[PDB]
Amino acid sequence: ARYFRRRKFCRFTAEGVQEIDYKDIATLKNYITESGKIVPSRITGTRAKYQRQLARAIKRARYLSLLPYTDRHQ
Amino acid sequence: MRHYEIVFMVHPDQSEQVPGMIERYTAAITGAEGKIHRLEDWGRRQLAYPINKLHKAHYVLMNVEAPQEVIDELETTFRFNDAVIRSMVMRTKHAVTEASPMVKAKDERRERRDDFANETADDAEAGDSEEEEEE
Amino acid sequence: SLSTEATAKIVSEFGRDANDTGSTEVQVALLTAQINHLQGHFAEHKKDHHSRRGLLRMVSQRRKLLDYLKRKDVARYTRLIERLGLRR
Amino acid sequence: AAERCADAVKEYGIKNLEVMVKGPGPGRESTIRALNAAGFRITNITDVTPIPHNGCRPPKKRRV
Amino acid sequence: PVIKVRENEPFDVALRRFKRSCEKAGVLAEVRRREFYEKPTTERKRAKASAVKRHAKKLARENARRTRLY
RNA sequence: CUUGAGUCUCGUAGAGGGGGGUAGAAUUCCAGGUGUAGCGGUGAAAUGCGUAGAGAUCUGGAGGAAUACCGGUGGCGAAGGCGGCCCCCUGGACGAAGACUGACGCUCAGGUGCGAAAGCGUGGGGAGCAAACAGGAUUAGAUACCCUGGUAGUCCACGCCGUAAACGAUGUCGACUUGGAGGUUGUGCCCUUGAGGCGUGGCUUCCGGAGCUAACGCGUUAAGUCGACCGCCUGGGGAGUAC
Repeated sequence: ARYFRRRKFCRFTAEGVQEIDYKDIATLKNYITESGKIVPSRITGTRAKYQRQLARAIKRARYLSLLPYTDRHQ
Repeated sequence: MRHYEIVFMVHPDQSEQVPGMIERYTAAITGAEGKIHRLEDWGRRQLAYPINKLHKAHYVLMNVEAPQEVIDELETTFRFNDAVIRSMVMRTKHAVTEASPMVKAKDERRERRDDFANETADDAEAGDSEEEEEE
Repeated sequence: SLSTEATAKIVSEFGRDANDTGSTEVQVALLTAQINHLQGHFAEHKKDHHSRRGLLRMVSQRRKLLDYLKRKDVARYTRLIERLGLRR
Repeated sequence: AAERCADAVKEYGIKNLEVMVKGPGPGRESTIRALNAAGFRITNITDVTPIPHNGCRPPKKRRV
Repeated sequence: PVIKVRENEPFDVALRRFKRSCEKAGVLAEVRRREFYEKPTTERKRAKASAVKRHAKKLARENARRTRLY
């Protein structure tokens, strides 16, 4: 019609722009295997821009010791 | 100016000190005419992996606005200092920082992730301040 | 590129009171202030070749707009060169 | 190999085990199967295999 | 792997290929060769070829329908 | 005069460049604990390492290169080229609207400039790999393949000849000429209500039509229709050599 403008949330797996980055830990861990490493864009369905941006946020997090760098001994 | 998302964490046994470190830096930033967008302390946390023989550390998020010289001046202190275990500074020129989008990230932590525990009160208590009341 | 608040100052002084953007004197003054800023950068950064390419684009470009200006108003061109300190 | 080894530790009165698995060879899972059939209880079959994060250059073997 | 987080007792149905994060089948690409630095242009940029194989199958259903292959 | 070309504010994506720091996994080495006879290697083997306690295994330190997964037909780049993370300096492109100058354009002999690579000088560095070199094997030889070691080198800093299958084997810029299916990034409109519908620019990739090409094949990113300017070719060998 005219200016109601996107109430719904269901689309792409990334309809909101994920504007919390490396601080929402539970959002990150959805994209991390049990062996502690990032999964690919084809499996998660994240749009490619967001996916490159999520990878950066995961690496940021790993160096901050929020996320397992690897599962080694953990 | 420029906006800096500073995260740093401090080794447990000197952590009991830490509002005194924050009180030193925040006056060092605002005395250089910066502004503190926010100080959220994240508390004591259990590391993802040990960092040089240590299993837990206490995490502090400062969001500074400041000129380039000032962040540089903080890093030289952080470098020569036993107390900091590891430190990170992110970004530079986003005005998105000013409107404080981690006001929510602090609240989201409080509602579910961060809860009552003994270690994060131990870290708070050094700076205990009674300089308010009218005379 | 040059600082936004400095840029406001450059346009103000080498443009007319209409505050042009495109006028030839103003473009040459903007390039010049950027060449002088960059000339401080390539003191320390001797081996930066990919940014040096952009330098040679600014210098070449200025050189062309100077040709243009001298084909038009020779009074304005002789004035501009000395007010911005160009050559010897 | 596993059953022979199982004899050597009988002198230590061991009954329960955890096992670390290490490398790309064959025998990798088949050795575990021999340990459980030795009468040992196995707690985790933790594969540990050591993986460079890109790291040092491999030899280039089988060459042309 | 057999997997160490499934639940800890020996249950022998678990097929190790149908239980691998990554191990073997790419992971030891880094042993007994260095994949010569842009050898991958001819090893790995046969992505077009395997995307073609999927296109070919997706075509081949349709040509069999109009030709009546049975 | 303003469509060309240039210019301003607001924004966006990216391994574009340079300088500094920093983190984990791993090969190695030294140190120490446990522990016993092979370990390592291949087609099989031997040289090697091992009963002076190896290999494996636990701890701690040292060092140097690379920087898993993410990574994709992906992306950026004048090209060669560039993938951890963090900051500092900085280049270029693209958009959306407004405005501004007014042909400032295109091409380029000579010319100056910019290198993958190995090579190269002087200084540092040396963990892995590894020409030369050695030893073992196969062979009728076997200066080779394969295996055990290993030097220069690769790595940094600064300087030198500028080579390449330096490529799309396709010179630049510009106009024009049916589409489909996909990547990717800005962006106008939608109860934005089906990882959905309509609108517009940027690059990018597989397919194919008219046409062209000897043919393969190209095909709106041309090898189609043309414009401008530059390079270059004139049978094979000899020769990209001699002087």
